[PDB]
Amino acid sequence: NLAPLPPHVPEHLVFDFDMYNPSNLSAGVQEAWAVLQESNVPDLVWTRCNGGHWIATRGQLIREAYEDYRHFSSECPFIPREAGEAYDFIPTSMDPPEQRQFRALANQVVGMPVVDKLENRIQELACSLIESLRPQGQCNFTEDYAEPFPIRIFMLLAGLPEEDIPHLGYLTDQMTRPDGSMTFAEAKEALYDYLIPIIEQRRQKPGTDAISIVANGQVNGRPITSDEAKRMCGLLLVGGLDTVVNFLSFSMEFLAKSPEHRQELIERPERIPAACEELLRRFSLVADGRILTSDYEFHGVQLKKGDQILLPQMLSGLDERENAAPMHVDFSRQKVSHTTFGHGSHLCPGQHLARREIIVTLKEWLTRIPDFSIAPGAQIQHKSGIVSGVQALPLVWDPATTKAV
Ligand code: HEM
Ligand SMILES: CC1(C)[C@@H]2CC[C@@]1(C)C(=O)C2
Ligand SMILES: [K+]
Ligand SMILES: [K+]
Repeated sequence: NLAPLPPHVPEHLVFDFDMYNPSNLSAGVQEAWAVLQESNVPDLVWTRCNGGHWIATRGQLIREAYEDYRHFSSECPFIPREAGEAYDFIPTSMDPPEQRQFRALANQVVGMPVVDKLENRIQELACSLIESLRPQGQCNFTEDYAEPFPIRIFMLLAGLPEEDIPHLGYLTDQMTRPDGSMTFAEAKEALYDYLIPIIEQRRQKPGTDAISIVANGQVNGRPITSDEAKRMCGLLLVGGLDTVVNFLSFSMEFLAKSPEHRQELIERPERIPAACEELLRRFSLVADGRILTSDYEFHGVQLKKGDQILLPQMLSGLDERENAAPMHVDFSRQKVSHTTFGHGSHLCPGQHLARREIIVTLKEWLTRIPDFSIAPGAQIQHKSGIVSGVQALPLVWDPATTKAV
């Protein structure tokens, strides 16, 4: 459904892209977003979908906008406006200078010290999961590996019972790829409602887990509050449950379709980190945005105070003006340009955990199950949203071609 074009928005710039159901979805979700970068399309368009908002279609604009928090505020970062307005997660709903004291804390609970401490656990789980599936000669990758591998590590990191995963994952899905069953507002409130007693408990009896660290944390050297803690913990939950999960599925689908790429990594495993970066570019999956703080002309376009602008992190790296042949996966790409983990002061702090989980997955899978394919006839469907994803991924393989390692 199309919202009436506001008086200030030039009609020639109208491109009715729907970020939650793009027209060319069947071609692939990155492919469907890439329609915004065909030859006839401007750098900055207005869609009347989802309440009406701007979309920057090119990496140069996306980067510039994320650097300029003065004009492009985090305070309303989701589309539609209702979701953006209800979105009060910490730190991402705050701009500098206010954001900063909270980000230091959030950066602590997922940073490299934490990851290295988890390295053994991550290793064991991946190998455990994969070795289980190996003689079976088949799996649904989304539920057999893509979900349980990162989620179990996160739940472990957070100190939360795995029993809760189906609920918490439903809530997170609705915030990024809504069913229609919940508003972002509703799902956010439910996640907050879950966390409240848990935070009170961790404050009374301080522990070593991510939630204890936040809940007992200090900001600017002063006591974080219960409300502040809730707002920060909920966001970590979203990060921990709905990013790597989805990226893993884009990567494995591709690897399942590309024997030559799998061979590359089988023969020269030392390339796996590079392959990781390139997959992060090619199958980049996040797209949120900002809200105009005041009337502002940006690349010859008059933006009005209150306007929302989608600034798709996904698109920077698929921009042919950043990467030649951007839809080709080249593990030896010399300059792998992307903004997959964001750009500007909100740049992802969990990226180290993401890379670790990615590289470990690539390394343990190809070592044990080097030869696999998509189940015959399966027509893989993607889903689009704040964070895009893969609906289902049935893999098959011959057990006789595997290695117990
Ligand atoms: C492939 C995996 C991931 C991708 C592609 C990704 C992407 C992003 C992007 C694009 C942003 C910026 C959002 C904005 O500017 O509005 C962001 C921020 C953030 N991410 Fe990641 N993320 C991933 C994994 C994770 C994980 C595993 C965690 C935590 C366990 C996490 C936690 C966070 C947090 C807390 C922020 C907010 C930082 C701030 O606002 O200062 N992310 N991420
Ligand atoms: C857009 C994000 C990936 C980033 C971390 C989780 C997420 C959904 C947010 O709300 C901020
Ligand atoms: K107009
Ligand atoms: K808000």
